[PDB]
Amino acid sequence: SNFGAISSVLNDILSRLDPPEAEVQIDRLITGRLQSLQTYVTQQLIRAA
Amino acid sequence: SNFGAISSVLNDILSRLDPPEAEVQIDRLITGRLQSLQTYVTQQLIRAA
Amino acid sequence: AYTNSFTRGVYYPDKVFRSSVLHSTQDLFLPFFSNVTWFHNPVLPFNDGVYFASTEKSNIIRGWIFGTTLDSKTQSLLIVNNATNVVIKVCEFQFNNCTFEYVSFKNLREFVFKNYFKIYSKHTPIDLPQGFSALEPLVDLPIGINITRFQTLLAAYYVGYLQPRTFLLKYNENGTITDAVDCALDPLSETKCTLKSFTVEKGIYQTSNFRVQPTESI
Amino acid sequence: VRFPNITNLCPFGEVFNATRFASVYAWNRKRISNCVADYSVLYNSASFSTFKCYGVSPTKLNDLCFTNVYADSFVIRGDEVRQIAPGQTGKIADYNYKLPDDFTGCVIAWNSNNLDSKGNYNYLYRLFRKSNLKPFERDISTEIYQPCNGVEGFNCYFPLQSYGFQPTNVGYQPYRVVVLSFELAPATVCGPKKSTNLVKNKCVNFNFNGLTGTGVLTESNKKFLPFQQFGRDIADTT
Amino acid sequence: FKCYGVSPTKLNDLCFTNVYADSFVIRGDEVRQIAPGQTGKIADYNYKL
Amino acid sequence: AVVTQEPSLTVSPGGTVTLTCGSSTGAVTSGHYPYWFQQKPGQAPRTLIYDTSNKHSWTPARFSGSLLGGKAALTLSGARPEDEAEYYCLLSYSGARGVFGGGTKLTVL
Amino acid sequence: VQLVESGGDSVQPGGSLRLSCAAAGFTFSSYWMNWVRQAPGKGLEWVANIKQDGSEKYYVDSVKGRFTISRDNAKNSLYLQMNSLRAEDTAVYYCALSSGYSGYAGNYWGQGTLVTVS
Amino acid sequence: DAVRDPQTLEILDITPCSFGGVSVITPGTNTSNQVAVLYQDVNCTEVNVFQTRAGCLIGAEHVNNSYECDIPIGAGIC
Ligand SMILES: *[C@@H]1O[C@H](CO)[C@@H](O)[C@H](O)[C@H]1NC(C)=O
Ligand SMILES: *[C@@H]1O[C@H](CO)[C@@H](O)[C@H](O)[C@H]1NC(C)=O
Ligand SMILES: *[C@@H]1O[C@H](CO)[C@@H](O)[C@H](O)[C@H]1NC(C)=O
Ligand SMILES: *[C@@H]1O[C@H](CO)[C@@H](O)[C@H](O)[C@H]1NC(C)=O
Ligand SMILES: *[C@@H]1O[C@H](CO)[C@@H](O)[C@H](O)[C@H]1NC(C)=O
Ligand SMILES: *[C@@H]1O[C@H](CO)[C@@H](O)[C@H](O)[C@H]1NC(C)=O
Ligand SMILES: *[C@@H]1O[C@H](CO)[C@@H](O)[C@H](O)[C@H]1NC(C)=O
Ligand SMILES: *[C@@H]1O[C@H](CO)[C@@H](O)[C@H](O)[C@H]1NC(C)=O
Ligand SMILES: *[C@@H]1O[C@H](CO)[C@@H](O)[C@H](O)[C@H]1NC(C)=O
Ligand SMILES: *[C@@H]1O[C@H](CO)[C@@H](O)[C@H](O)[C@H]1NC(C)=O
Repeated sequence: SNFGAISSVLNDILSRLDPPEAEVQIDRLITGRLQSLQTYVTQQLIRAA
Repeated sequence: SNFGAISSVLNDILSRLDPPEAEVQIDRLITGRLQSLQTYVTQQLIRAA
Repeated sequence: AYTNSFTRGVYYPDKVFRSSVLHSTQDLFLPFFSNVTWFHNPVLPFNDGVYFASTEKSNIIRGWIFGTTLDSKTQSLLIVNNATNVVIKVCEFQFNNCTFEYVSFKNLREFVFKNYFKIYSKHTPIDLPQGFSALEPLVDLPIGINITRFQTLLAAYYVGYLQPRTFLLKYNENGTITDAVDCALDPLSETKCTLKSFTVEKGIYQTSNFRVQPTESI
Repeated sequence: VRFPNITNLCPFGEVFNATRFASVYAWNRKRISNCVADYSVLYNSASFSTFKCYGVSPTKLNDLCFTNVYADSFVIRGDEVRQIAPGQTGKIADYNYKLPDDFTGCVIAWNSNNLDSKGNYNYLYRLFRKSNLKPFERDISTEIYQPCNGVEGFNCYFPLQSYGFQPTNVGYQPYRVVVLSFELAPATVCGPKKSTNLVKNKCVNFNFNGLTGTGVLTESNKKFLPFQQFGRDIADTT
Repeated sequence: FKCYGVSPTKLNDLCFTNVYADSFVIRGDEVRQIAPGQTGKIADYNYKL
Repeated sequence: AVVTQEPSLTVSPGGTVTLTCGSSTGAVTSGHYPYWFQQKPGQAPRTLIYDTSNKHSWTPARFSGSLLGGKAALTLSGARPEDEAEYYCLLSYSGARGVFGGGTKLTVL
Repeated sequence: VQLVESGGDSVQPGGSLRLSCAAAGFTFSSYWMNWVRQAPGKGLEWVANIKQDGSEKYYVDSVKGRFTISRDNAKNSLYLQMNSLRAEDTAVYYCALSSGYSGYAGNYWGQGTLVTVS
Repeated sequence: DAVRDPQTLEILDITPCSFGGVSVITPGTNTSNQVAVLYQDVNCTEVNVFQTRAGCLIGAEHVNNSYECDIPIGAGIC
């Protein structure tokens, strides 16, 4: 998923943008992927209960 | 709720702002509303337990 | 005269190898069990793209012409198979100022012509036989030609139209598409696409949402 | 590093060093394919007044590889150069040359006062149009803008107006603008890099047609079809 | 019937603070002076816009 | 109902031109909605400028419908041999009873 | 946008002559119709005009009371009749189409018709 | 919930336009490809039709005889 990023692939962001802009696109993927793990972990803990 | 957006009303954002800005304000409403559902669902699952 | 298109009109949507997988994709595909007009010459609409198929014994059909006027004035796309080779040109043909040029019943030939201009095809031995196969990209034409109508150049042939419908495509072990589900054909197909499977177990599944739309404004 | 072993360079000279440029109302386009695009010449050259990239970095262009490169060539006034960008409005951005808000490519421009200025009125722009253009849309029409019907007059005009380029004009001097739109399917135009010896059955840092990552490369029996460039897993990863 | 700051066909869609009606009689040749940017006997000495 | 013009102007190729026109009374403004015409031998007069400064589609953009110090003008940013012609001005007055100037002959050296 | 003007001929002084202009390629009753004359060796002289709907007519004072304009919107044409035509009034008459702000001066011109008085 | 008409002194209720989930009721596809469709919490005018509290069921035959529940719909209906 892109989560608002120009690309879902981290390597494609890094190979295309300089840090001042690449970091913005990466933050969009970090928020989405971190949120995905938080959702996943919450579901694993509830299911585990 | 606005969730940091210019307006809580999606139709207001779409009619008031051109797409380059409207999309940003919409992303804020999506994050807030999607997050609201995640909060709701987590609570329903714990309560269900 | 019309024929039942059955399950034909599927092609590889991209140039990526996949195998042993059910992949959901949306593209311009022929709808399943659609209206394909049966011909045995006229200038037909092109719309979003065209599904073309033919059955031949003497190879009467040689080519196609695509354009907006189909008579000089602007560029038209002429694709003709003659004796030993295929000639493709986009000149301002009267039926100059050429920007692109290239030179390369028992027979069932299937083609997809869609918008640059992409041509997909399949040729197998055999009114339009029922069965399933997927067409593959053969010719990429970087021409930029605006097409609203096309003419078939002469055997029988069938013409259908592509629609932006979602399909679930089944890739076998060798990465060949062997089956497909038209997600907008019927409620069972919707269930199959929803569950990402060609098999649906006994039960009740929520696949969509019904909503009444407004008509007049007050 | 692996690229198709192409020894032919992309004809940027035929775009950037052209003897004549198109009018902005009818900007021309050349499709660049089956070649090696050396972008160090365009980036390092001091002849350019500006070199601004939006979806790519101007210094990564040599590492990147594209499936289709388009060069849009036209002449405008210096004070209109700022309109050749995504997210813009204005006489050129709306009626002569519009870039998509999600544009991927580089806008390169330079002062051509010593080449195009005379007054030189061979460069035209649209002053009037019924509606805004779509991204990369071009249209040639002399239909009178409004109710007049074929008769030019008060409150109705011929759509095109000329630029008056004179050597003594900076905001009113001519600028040559070339926009390189980058479509990112099989590799068609890659940067000025050599292919290295392939190493397999070892952990390597690889670049295949601009696609990069870390992993072990091995021989396989995957039944790739003749038209396919790469494959994907169940997880839709390479 | 000519409008300068607004389109003459949007007058019923628009809303304004106050409007004033300046009502007078002049000679036909001087009607052309009742406009912004004009000069002349009326535009300069009687009724300037 | 009197309009005057400079009888003639000679311009070197590539040189600029200032053709002038005006009324014997008041001053020329946009309220006179001035017109300029070009006539070549054997041809009908062709309008180049209308309503002060609007240029026609058939008129080379080298021509400019500018105003000067209470006078109408038709100027060139660089004259060419093809421009040799008699030029005429027309001003409106109290109504649609315009008056032409005497004519200004433009030649190229 | 074509203006076709005719009626010019060799006539005697003290008589009269009716000239006419037909519109082609455009709507007649949407524009003002002008008349201009040019004596050989001389500049342009304003002669007359007429409003789009024929409700108003304008003349240069020098032809006032002698020149009359009428039109037929169903034929896309207008006529100019000049009475008490003088020997001095030798000129090419031109039809011109006015689409400008006031309608007082033409933008499009016809080829002209020659009136010679002897 | 309701609005006063600005011209006529009457009060009108505003009922949301009918909507709901759509479910497909099916035997396994290894037995039959015949299906019935349930429109959840809607009437049978907006959409062999059986109206139940759970929604408008189209394609299923209404039978007087009860049986053990196989594929549940809701509100006592299977
Ligand atoms: C073709 O379309 C017509 C309606 O125009 C329809 O009656 C006919 O049954 C269709 N034929 C097929 C094979 O679907
Ligand atoms: C293609 O041609 C049709 C007229 O046949 C026109 O209406 C349409 O806008 C054109 N499309 C493009 C992209 O030029
Ligand atoms: C096919 O047509 C082309 C038309 O340009 C012609 O040049 C070519 O020779 C033809 N092929 C054969 C085998 O004659
Ligand atoms: C080809 O281009 C020329 C201009 O170079 C044009 O005059 C000619 O009419 C065009 N051909 C056609 C069929 O229009
Ligand atoms: C894959 O191709 C091989 C021949 O190369 C064939 O024997 C095998 O049956 C094919 N597998 C499938 C699923 O078709
Ligand atoms: C244009 O010409 C100059 C030499 O005058 C050369 O150095 C430059 O690289 C050329 N530009 C391109 C894109 O080839
Ligand atoms: C509007 O006018 C109608 C008569 O046409 C009248 O019956 C109604 O009560 C009026 N409503 C208001 C708010 O004045
Ligand atoms: C599906 O039906 C086939 C017979 O057509 C049978 O052999 C197979 O075991 C059945 N599978 C299941 C899960 O019932
Ligand atoms: C709505 O459903 C009720 C049963 O609950 C029925 O009596 C009524 O007639 C239905 N209305 C419409 C429009 O179908
Ligand atoms: C149930 O039986 C009654 C007669 O007692 C009949 O009227 C009704 O239609 C039947 N309903 C169904 C679903 O069979």
